[PDB]
Amino acid sequence: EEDASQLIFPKEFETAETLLNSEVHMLLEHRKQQNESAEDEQELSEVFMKTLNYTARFSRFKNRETIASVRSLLLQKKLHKFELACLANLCPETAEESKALIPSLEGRFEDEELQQILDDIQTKRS
Amino acid sequence: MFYHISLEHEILLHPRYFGPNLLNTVKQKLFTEVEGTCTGKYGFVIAVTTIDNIGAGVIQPGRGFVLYPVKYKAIVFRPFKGEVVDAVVTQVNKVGLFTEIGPMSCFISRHSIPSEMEFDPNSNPPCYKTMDEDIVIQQDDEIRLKIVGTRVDKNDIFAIGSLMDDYLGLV
Amino acid sequence: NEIRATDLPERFQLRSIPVKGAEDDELEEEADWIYRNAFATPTISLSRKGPSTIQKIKEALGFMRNQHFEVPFIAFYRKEYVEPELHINDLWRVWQWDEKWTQLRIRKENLTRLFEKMQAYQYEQISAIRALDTTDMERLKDVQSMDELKDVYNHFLLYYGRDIPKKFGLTPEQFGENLRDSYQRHETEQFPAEPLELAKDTPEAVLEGARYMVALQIAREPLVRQVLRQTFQERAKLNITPTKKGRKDVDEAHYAYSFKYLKNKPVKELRDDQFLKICLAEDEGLLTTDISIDLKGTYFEEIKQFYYRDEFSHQVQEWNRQRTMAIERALQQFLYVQMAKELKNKLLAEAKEYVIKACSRKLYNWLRVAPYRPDQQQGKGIRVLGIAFSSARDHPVFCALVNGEGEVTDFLRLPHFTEEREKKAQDIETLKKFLLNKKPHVVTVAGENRDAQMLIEDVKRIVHELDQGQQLSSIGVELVDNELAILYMNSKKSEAEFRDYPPVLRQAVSLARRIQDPLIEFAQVCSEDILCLKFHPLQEHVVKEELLNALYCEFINRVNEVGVDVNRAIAHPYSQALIQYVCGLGPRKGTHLLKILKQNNTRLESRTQLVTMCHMGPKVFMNCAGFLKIDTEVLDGSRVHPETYEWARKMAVDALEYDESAEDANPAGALEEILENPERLKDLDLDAFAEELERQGYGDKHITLYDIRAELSCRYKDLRTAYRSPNTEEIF
RNA sequence: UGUUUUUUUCUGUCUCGUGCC
Repeated sequence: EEDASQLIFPKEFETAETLLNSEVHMLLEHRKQQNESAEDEQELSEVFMKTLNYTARFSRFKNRETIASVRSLLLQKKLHKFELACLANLCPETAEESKALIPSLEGRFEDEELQQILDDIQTKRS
Repeated sequence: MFYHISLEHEILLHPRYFGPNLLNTVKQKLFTEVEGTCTGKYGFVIAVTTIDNIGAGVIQPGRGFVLYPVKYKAIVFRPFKGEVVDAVVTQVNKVGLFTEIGPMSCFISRHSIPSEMEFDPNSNPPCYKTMDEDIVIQQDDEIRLKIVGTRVDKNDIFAIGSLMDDYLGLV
Repeated sequence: NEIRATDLPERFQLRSIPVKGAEDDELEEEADWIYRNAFATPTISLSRKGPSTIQKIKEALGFMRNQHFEVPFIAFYRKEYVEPELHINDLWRVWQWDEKWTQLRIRKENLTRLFEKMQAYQYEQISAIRALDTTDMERLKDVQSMDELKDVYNHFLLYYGRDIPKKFGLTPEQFGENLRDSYQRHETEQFPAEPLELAKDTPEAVLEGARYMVALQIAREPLVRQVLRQTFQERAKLNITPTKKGRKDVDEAHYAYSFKYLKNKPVKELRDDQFLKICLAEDEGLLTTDISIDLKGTYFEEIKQFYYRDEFSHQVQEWNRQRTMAIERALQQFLYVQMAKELKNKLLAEAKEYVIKACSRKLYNWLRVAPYRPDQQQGKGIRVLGIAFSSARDHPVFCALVNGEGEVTDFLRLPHFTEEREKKAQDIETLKKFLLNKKPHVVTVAGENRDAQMLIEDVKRIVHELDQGQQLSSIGVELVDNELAILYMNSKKSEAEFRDYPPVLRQAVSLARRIQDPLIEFAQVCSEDILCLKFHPLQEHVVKEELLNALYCEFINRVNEVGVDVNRAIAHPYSQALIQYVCGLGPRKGTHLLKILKQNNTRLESRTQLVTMCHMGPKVFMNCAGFLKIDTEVLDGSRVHPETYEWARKMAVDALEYDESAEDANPAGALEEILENPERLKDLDLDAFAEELERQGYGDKHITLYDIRAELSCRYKDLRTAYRSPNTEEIF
């Protein structure tokens, strides 16, 4: 029954806080920077390294202010939290591609209304 | 898909750890307990960012071990069905494709792949192309997919991908 | 059915997998590809010369495509068409070159078709920085350039767009030409405009918009890849230096840890010396590796001047600055990383080649069949007394006395040993009783330490002093290293021969077999069995597929040179299953022939047994004519095939000066007298034989005349080495 | 130029009578 396409999740996960690829990338980078110092400390595991090299290959923007701006310009809408992560991470070119990938956008909003958002997201990319 | 939620956990601390570094020892024990593990309820945990507070240690009767129900603010990665993410292809085999969604590796079979994407066993690098050889997909490429299923192999998550929907390839 | 009852032999079909045969026009292309890709970095096949080697490779490929020729079949049967014994790796190298040429041709054709389709699509779209379908022809023609061609094709796909519905700086071609020639023929955009004006005509408001496009164009350009390709791969002084953690972790075990400050190692040390490449790969795996040419700082400076404007007055200065920025962006994108990746790939290929060469050398050294028969040739063969003791410390030591016909006659144990702290007579008495029990022909003792060597020496002394070798004479116990017998004892053949026996008996049987017929043991093992023996530590780093292929080719060549006994693989299990490494007789074909022989009860009547009984096809018989041998026609058990039987008979008659009347079996003087010993060699002239072959036969017999004479004079010649007695260092 | 050993918590039934603090 758990299918994110139809916007259903368990009660515990419904009150969660969405994270973007750049956000988690910078959080892990800062954690690595803190952990590398302060000698006599248990070094990072393979999980941390794999997550780092996985999120580093999808960092659409390095500046934290870019993350703040893209989340601020998106939260003003009426979309759910789940729609804040996938759409801001994939960064589709045209509204048709976004509507095809995410079935929730089908009929939820107009075509130009989503195309302008996608163009803004593309321009915000570094 | 990564999230930032508030979790709770309790750890017993042996009385040998009492002293001026009690809180530091509790934090160190917490760090090396709830990083990298996985559960069927919240999913796979990446790491811990910060700790909210330290509970009141209730010393057990007849035992020097004392438990601290600490509540930590850590991140978690619990992908669901139907989500679309961008991963990287690790290996190409005739049985199927191999990818790596962060702390996960999914897998797509040839049946999911359309018939246009044939095999290239003659070439040294295992790769799939079309008749015109215009589009090329190989390893170390940011190829998208759709999570159509989930599985937890005793705190080892392993989902399954799919390549039926349009606009799934090079961006 | 396709493997056993196929028109072409199994080896020929397996060799030309990607390229199913060679056409008349494709033979020249395959030969040219093989010659070009024969020895680029190291010197290989420089023996055969350049043009002579290319012609020989082309002739071998043509023979393989037409007559279903194989590696040994074309190396021996086609000694004239190929290098006449130039090197052992003649047929296999020719087959590999032909396969590579066919694959390159197929890739070029596919690239040309894709380029034509893209050009047609662009013409249809834009015909109703442009998109021209002119690079498709260049990509199709670029057959030799595999990596460069692929890079150029990928760059074209990324530049034109790759979409399938159903003025900024110098041009890319001009910049590539200026970089390749080393002189900047074309400068940057010599216009009064600057990056301020160019960043307003995209919607970014930043001056780096054109830099990304310039970098993408430069990286996705075949000319740039060609210019950079071989610049650092040809020479790269890789400086080996351990890091902070590598110095202690390696402990001078790898290439990146042996020399603390031993740097400037050029391409020769890594390519030619596969050990250095293996060490660098091992060190670069977990801890760290020191692989840096350190020659760019001066290779990247010269390119900076090219493609940039010379004047500096705003327009000229702006153009020069923009060109420099674009060049820097392109270098950062696919300039340093591409060169580093190419160098790493070249180093890995060199290490793999070195590992394969070491494995092939080890296989050639250890695969030559050099048994120790009676007199170093009563009864056929000698009775090998395989003595494989466990400890020689009051424990039962296996001692089997196997015969010389690939079978174990008997065995026994010797629990008594010098057990007892002070017992110098029990071991001697046990050895004397064991020697008197049977009548062996030779002693094959093993060894593990000083105690084992002392026990073997004591046993040999007891045998020689009391004449325990044969009960009527002293027999010298030949030392045998416990290397092949131990592995063969616990093999499938050892288990099948004896199931309810201790491992000592199996080890003794394996040691006896290894000193009586190494070829039989090598052919009767899975090749799994061959991979058990390590050829060198550097082979592990390289791909094991190349080593396995080299070992299989060496085994096939050895089997073809030594021949195969048809009667030996009919009833004797020890000498059975030896039709898997034959020239043209693959494993499936050999298994089918063995099954047919077992069912129908057909023996090795002659060389035409598989052609007359309907067991083997005409192509299989022709390709495997020089490898199948029988016990009894006269020229059946030799390299003389049916085609050369008449020529061999005529040559024997001429040498013996006997009458000529249908000489196949009836006249025995020219056959039997010639086989017994050399009767007359001056009678048979090389020029006359060659003229006779050319006039009647459709082939020159200048090179095959010696082989035919040797086959007529000596049948079933063995290509294995002689018996190698253990040395001091070798024994240790 | 040599020196012979390694296995371990078992476990018992239901009923009646007598004596003692």
